[PDB]
Amino acid sequence: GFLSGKRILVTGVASKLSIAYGIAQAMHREGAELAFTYQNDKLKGRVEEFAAQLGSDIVLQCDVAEDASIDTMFAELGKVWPKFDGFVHSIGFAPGDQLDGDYVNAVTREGFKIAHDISSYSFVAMAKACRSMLNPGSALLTLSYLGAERAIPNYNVMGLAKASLEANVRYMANAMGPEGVRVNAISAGPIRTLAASGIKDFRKMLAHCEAVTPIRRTVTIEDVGNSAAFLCSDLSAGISGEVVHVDGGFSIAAMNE
Amino acid sequence: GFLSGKRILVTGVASKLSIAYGIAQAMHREGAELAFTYQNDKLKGRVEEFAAQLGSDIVLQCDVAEDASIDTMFAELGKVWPKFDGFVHSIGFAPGDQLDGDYVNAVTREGFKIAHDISSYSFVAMAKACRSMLNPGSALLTLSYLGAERAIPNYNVMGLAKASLEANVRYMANAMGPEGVRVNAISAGPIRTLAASGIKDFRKMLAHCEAVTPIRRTVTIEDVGNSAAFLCSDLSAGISGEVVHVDGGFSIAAMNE
Amino acid sequence: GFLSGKRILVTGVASKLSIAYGIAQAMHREGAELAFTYQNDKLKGRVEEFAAQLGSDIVLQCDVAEDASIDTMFAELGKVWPKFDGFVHSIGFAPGDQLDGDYVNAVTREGFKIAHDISSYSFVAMAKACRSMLNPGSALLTLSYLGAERAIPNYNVMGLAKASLEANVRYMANAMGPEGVRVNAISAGPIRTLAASGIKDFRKMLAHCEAVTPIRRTVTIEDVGNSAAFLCSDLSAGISGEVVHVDGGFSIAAMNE
Amino acid sequence: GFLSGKRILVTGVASKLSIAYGIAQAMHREGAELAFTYQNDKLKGRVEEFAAQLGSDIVLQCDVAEDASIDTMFAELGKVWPKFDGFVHSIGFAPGDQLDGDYVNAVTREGFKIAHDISSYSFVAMAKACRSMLNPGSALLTLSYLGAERAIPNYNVMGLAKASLEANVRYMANAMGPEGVRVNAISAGPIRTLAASGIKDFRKMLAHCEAVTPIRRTVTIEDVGNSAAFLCSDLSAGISGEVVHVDGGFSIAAMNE
Ligand SMILES: [C][C][C]S(=O)(=O)N1N=[C]C2=C([C]=C([C])S2)[B@]1([O])O[C]1[C]([O])[C]([C]OP(=O)([O-])OP([O])(=O)O[C][C]2O[C](N3[C]=NC4=C3N=[C]N=C4[N])[C]([O])[C]2[O])O[C]1[N+]1=[C][C]=[C]C(C([N])=O)=[C]1
Ligand SMILES: [C][C][C]S(=O)(=O)N1N=[C]C2=C([C]=C([C])S2)[B@]1([O])O[C]1[C]([O])[C]([C]OP(=O)([O-])OP([O])(=O)O[C][C]2O[C](N3[C]=NC4=C3N=[C]N=C4[N])[C]([O])[C]2[O])O[C]1[N+]1=[C][C]=[C]C(C([N])=O)=[C]1
Ligand SMILES: [C][C][C]S(=O)(=O)N1N=[C]C2=C([C]=C([C])S2)[B@]1([O])O[C]1[C]([O])[C]([C]OP(=O)([O-])OP([O])(=O)O[C][C]2O[C](N3[C]=NC4=C3N=[C]N=C4[N])[C]([O])[C]2[O])O[C]1[N+]1=[C][C]=[C]C(C([N])=O)=[C]1
Ligand SMILES: [C][C][C]S(=O)(=O)N1N=[C]C2=C([C]=C([C])S2)[B@]1([O])O[C]1[C]([O])[C]([C]OP(=O)([O-])OP([O])(=O)O[C][C]2O[C](N3[C]=NC4=C3N=[C]N=C4[N])[C]([O])[C]2[O])O[C]1[N+]1=[C][C]=[C]C(C([N])=O)=[C]1
Repeated sequence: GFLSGKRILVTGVASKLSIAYGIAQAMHREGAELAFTYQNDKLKGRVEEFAAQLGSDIVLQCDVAEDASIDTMFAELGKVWPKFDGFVHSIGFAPGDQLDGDYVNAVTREGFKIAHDISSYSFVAMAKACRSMLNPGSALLTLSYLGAERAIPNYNVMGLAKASLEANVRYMANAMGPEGVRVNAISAGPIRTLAASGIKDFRKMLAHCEAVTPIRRTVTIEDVGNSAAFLCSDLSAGISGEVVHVDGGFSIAAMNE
Repeated sequence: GFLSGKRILVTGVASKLSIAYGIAQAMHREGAELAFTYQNDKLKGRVEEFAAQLGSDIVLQCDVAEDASIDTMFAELGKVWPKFDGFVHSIGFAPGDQLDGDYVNAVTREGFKIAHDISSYSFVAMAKACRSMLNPGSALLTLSYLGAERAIPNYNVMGLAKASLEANVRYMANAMGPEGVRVNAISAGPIRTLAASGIKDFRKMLAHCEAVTPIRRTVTIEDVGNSAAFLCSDLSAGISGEVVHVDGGFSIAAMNE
Repeated sequence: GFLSGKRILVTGVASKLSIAYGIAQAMHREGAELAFTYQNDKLKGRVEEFAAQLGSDIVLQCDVAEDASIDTMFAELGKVWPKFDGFVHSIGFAPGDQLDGDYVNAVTREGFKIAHDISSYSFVAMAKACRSMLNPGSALLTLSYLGAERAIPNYNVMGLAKASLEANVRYMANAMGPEGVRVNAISAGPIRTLAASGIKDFRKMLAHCEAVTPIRRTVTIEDVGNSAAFLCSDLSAGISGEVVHVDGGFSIAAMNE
Repeated sequence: GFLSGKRILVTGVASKLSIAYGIAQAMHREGAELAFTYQNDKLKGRVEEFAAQLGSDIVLQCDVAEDASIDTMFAELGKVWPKFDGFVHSIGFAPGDQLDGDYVNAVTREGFKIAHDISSYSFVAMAKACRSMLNPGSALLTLSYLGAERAIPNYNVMGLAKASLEANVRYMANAMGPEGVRVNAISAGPIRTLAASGIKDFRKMLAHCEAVTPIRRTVTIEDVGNSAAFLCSDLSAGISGEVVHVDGGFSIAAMNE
C-alpha cells in the first residue's frame, strides 16, 4: 500500500466510533506499522484489543495533560521504535459546562485554559517530545473543526482552542519543515454517531449538515481515515501546514435553503 | 465629532508609543468621553497624566490576570458610568523566552498558557464582567496581528494566542449581537518605534514591511487610532465580528521583491 | 466633516434605493464635493435631480461597456476637476437568464463574458483611464458580495465575477499604492427593498439573513454609505487592498438555526 | 491501484514538463484508464506518443475557445466511453503583453476577456458538455495558483482569472454535488522548468520560493500528480469544492527572511 514501510503512532482511540479508529484502519490497510496510546486505565483493554486486530502490540498509556506522561511514553516507544515516521493527534477536551448555551456566559478562565491546553498545546508538546526520533519524510496530523473559522452555537470555547490548534499547525510546519517533517490538519465535518456527544444539540447539527452539504451526506470515519492516510504518506510530500476540509463541501456554500 | 456622547473605556496605555494612546487621542478628538485603566503601580502616574490631558479623571487599575481585579474595576467604574458604550482592549503578554528562535523549541506549557490567558481570555473576561452595563449600540475592539493567520518567525506562541483572540471576536460577536453589541478587531501592521521590542528581530521585520508594503510605509498609531475610532462609532453599525487589516495592504501581496 | 475638501466621482446612482445614493448622501454630509455619472438617457434626469439636491452639477454619462465612453467622460470631467481624489464604483450586470436555477445549466460563454466585463473589468478600466488625474491620498472603492467567497444559490455566475472583482482590488491596490492611491471593497450584505430583484428568490434570502445575522437585521444603504465614506477618507489611510464585510457579521457565523 | 476501474480524461498535455503529464503518469500508475485531448495540430503527434506510452489510444483534439470544439470532442469520446468518471482541467492562457509590468498599465479589455474565457470559463464549459456522461462518484479537477489570493507581480490579470476559476470550483461543486460529482482544485506552487515561461521573471519567483518554503524545495509534477490522483479517487470522497494548496507550505508563512 502507499504507507508500506511507515511506522506511525495513533493517539485518541476510545471506541470503534472514534475518528482515530477509522484512521488506524485505513493506514493499516495501506501497509503502515502502528502503535497506539491510551489515555487512562479504563481504556486500556479496548485499545489493546483494537491494536491486536490491526497487528500491533505497541500499546502505551499517555495523558497529554502531563509532560512526564508524554516523555515516559516516547521513552518506552523508543525501546521498539528508536525512529519513526510521525503521529496522529486526535485528542481534545473541555469541561461540559463549557459546551452549552451563550458563549459569553458559559466561558470561564479555567474552562478556557483546559480546552486550549488539552486541545491545542498537546499537539506541539508531543512534537517537542519526539522531534529527535522522527525520520526525514515524517508527517504529523491533527483533527480540527469548522468552529475554528466560524462562530458555531454551543461549540463555544472549543472554537478558540481549535483556532489556536490551526495556528499551531502553521507554526509547527514552518519550524520543522527544514528538517523534513510535514504538519497538517484535517477539518472534518460532523460525523454521525449514535453515541452521546458533549456538544449541546449535536444531533441537530448533523441533520442540518446532511441536508445542505453539497455531496448531500455527512462524511464517515472512513472518508476521514482515507484522507488521513494520504496526508501521512509520501504521496502528499508537496503539502504542509495545510488545513484540509473533509466535510463534503459544507463550509463553501451558503444559504442552501 | 462622530464619537460625541459616547463613553468608552480604554485599556493598555503604557506610554506615548502605546497603540491605545493613539486610540484615546483620536477618540477624544471625535468627542468621546473616556476612562482609563492601568496594570499596576509602576504605570499609574503616566496613565493619570495622559488621562488629564485628555479630559478624563476616571483612572482605574486592572490586571487582567485576575478575575477579582476585573470585577473590582467595573464596580468602581459603575460609580460614575453606570452604563457605557464599550471598551478598547489593547493588552497582550508572553514571557520573553517564548519569542526567540525555533517555535517548537521555544514553546512551553506555561508560556503557552500565560500567552493565551492574558492575550486572548482577558478579552472575553472583560465582556463577561461588564455585559450588563453596556448600552445598546455599544462596540468592543481588540488589537490583533498577522501572526494569527501566517507563521512568522519569532512571533511563535503569540501567533497561536492571536488566532484564539480572533476566534474570540467572532464568538463574542455572535453571542452579543442580538443585545446590540458589536465586536471587532484590527489586525495592525508592525509599527515603528525607538523603544525596544521583546520580539526577536522586530527592527528587521519593520524594514522589510516598509519595502514591500503596497503603500510603501508602515502604519502609525494615528492610522490605527483613526480606524479604531470609526470601528467604535455608530458609523460602523453594519460591521461586526470582523478583523480589519490596517497594515497598508501588506498581507495581500506576495513577492514584492 | 471628515471628507471636507475631497472631490469624489460617484457612479451607479439609478434610484433612491441605489447603494450609491446612500454613499453620495453620506459623503456629501461629511463635506465631500461630488460628481455623478449615469449609464444612459433613461437615467439622466433622475441623476441630475439627485445631484442638484446634493449640491453638484457635474453629471456625466458613462457606459462602462465602452472604452470610448470612459475616456470621453474623464476628458469632460477634467474640464472642471483637472485632479480629483478617487471614485466609487457601484456597477454590475448580468443577463437575466444567468441568475436562475442550476449554475452549470444556467451559465453561458456570453453570459460569463458580459458578467465579468461590466462587473469586474470596468473597475480597472476606470482606474486606467484616470490614473494621471488622481491626487496622492486618493481612494478607489467598489462594492462586492459574499457570493465571491461562497457558493450561493441563483447568484451563479455573478459569484465568479465578484471573485474576479475582489482580486482586481488587490492587484489594483498593489499597483497603485506607491503612487499614493488606496483601493478597497465593501462586501455588503443583502439590502432590503420593495423594488424587485433579478436574483431568483432574493426575498427569501433577505428573510434568512435577518434571522441569523448576529446583529439581527439587514444592513442599510446608510450603513454602507457610512462605511464607504470612511473608507474613502484620510481616516483610513492605513487600509488598502481590503474587502471589508459590511453585513452585520453574517458571514462569520454558522448554523445560527 | 487506487484508481483501478476509473476512466479519466486529461487535458493540457503539451510536453513532458506539463503538469498534466505528471498527473497522467501518476493516475496511470494507480490503474486509471486514460484519454487525452490536444489543443491543436502542432501538438497532436507528441500527445499521441505520450498516450501510447500510457496505454491509451484515445486522443482527441479540443480547443476550449470553441463550444463546437468541445461538443464534438465529447461526441467522439462517447463513442468509446459512453460514461466516464471525470476529467482534469490543466489549461490556461493570456496574451503575453498581459504578463509583464504594472498591472493597471498592462491590462486591456480584450486581454482580460481572453484570460477569463480560456482560463476559467472553459472549466464549466467542459462540465456543461459532459454532465450526462458522468458516473456517480465522478470528480473534476482544475489547477489554480496563489495569484488568485494575493497580488503577485507580473502575474497580473491571470490573478483575476484564477480567482474566477476558484469560485467556479465552488459553484460547480455545489451545483453538481447532489448528482454525485465532486469538484476541486489544486493550487500548485511554481514548478521548476528549464523551459521558457511567459511570466516575466518566473525564474526569480522560483528561486525565492525554494528559499522561504517551509519544506525548502519547490514541488514537482510528481507531487502535484500524486495529489491529483488522490483527489480524483474515491479515497477523497469526503472532499469537494476545495482548493488544496500543493506548494510546500509557502502560502502559510511570512517573512521567512
Ligand atoms: C468537543 C470536545 C472535545 S474534542 O475537542 O475531543 N472533539 N470531540 C468531538 C467533536 C469535536 C468537533 C465535533 C464536531 S465533535 B471535537 O472538538 O474535535 C474532535 C477531536 O479533536 C478528534 C477526535 O474526536 P472523536 O474521534 O470524534 O472523539 P473521541 O472518540 O471521543 O476521541 C477523543 C479522544 O481524546 C482522548 N483524550 C482526551 N483527553 C485526553 C486524551 N488523550 C490523552 N490525554 C488527555 N488528557 C480520549 O481518550 C479520546 O480517545 O476529532 C475532532 N473532530 C473534528 C471534527 C468533527 C468531529 C466529529 N466527531 O464529528 C470530530
Ligand atoms: C509580543 C507580546 C506582547 S503584546 O502586547 O501581545 N504585543 N505587543 C507588541 C506587539 C505585538 C505584535 C506586534 C507586531 S508588536 B503584540 O503581539 O500585540 C500587540 C498588543 O495586543 C496591542 C497593543 O500593544 P502596543 O500598544 O504595541 O504595546 P504596549 O504599549 O506595550 O501595550 C501593551 C499593554 O498591555 C498591558 N498589559 C500587559 N499585561 C497586562 C496588561 N494589562 C493588564 N493586565 C495584565 N496582566 C500593559 O500594561 C501595556 O499597556 O497591539 C498589538 N499590536 C498589533 C499589531 C502591531 C502592533 C505594533 N506595536 O506594531 C501591536
Ligand atoms: C445581480 C447582478 C447585478 S449587480 O449590480 O452586480 N448587483 N446588483 C444587485 C445585487 C447584487 C448583489 C446582491 C446581494 S443584490 B449585485 O451583484 O452587486 C451589487 C452592485 O455591484 C452594487 C450596487 O447595486 P445596487 O445599488 O444594489 O443596484 P442598482 O441600484 O441597480 O445599481 C446598479 C447600477 O449599475 C449601473 N450599470 C449597469 N451597467 C452599466 C452601468 N453603468 C455603466 N455602464 C454599464 N454598462 C446601473 O445604471 C445602476 O446604477 O452593489 C452590489 N451589492 C452588493 C451587496 C449587496 C447588494 C444589495 N443591493 O443588497 C448590492
Ligand atoms: C500564465 C498563463 C497561462 S496558464 O494560466 O497556462 N499557467 N501557465 C503557467 C503557469 C501558471 C501559474 C504559474 C505559476 S506558471 B498558469 O497560470 O496556470 C497553470 C495552468 O493552468 C496549468 C497547467 O500549466 P503547465 O502544465 O504549467 O503549462 P503547459 O504545460 O504550458 O500547459 C498549458 C496547456 O494549456 C493548453 N491550452 C491553452 N489554450 C488552450 C489549451 N487547450 C485547449 N484550448 C485552448 N484554447 C495548452 O495546449 C497546454 O497543454 O497549471 C497551472 N499551474 C498552477 C500553478 C503553478 C504552475 C507552474 N507551472 O508552476 C502551473
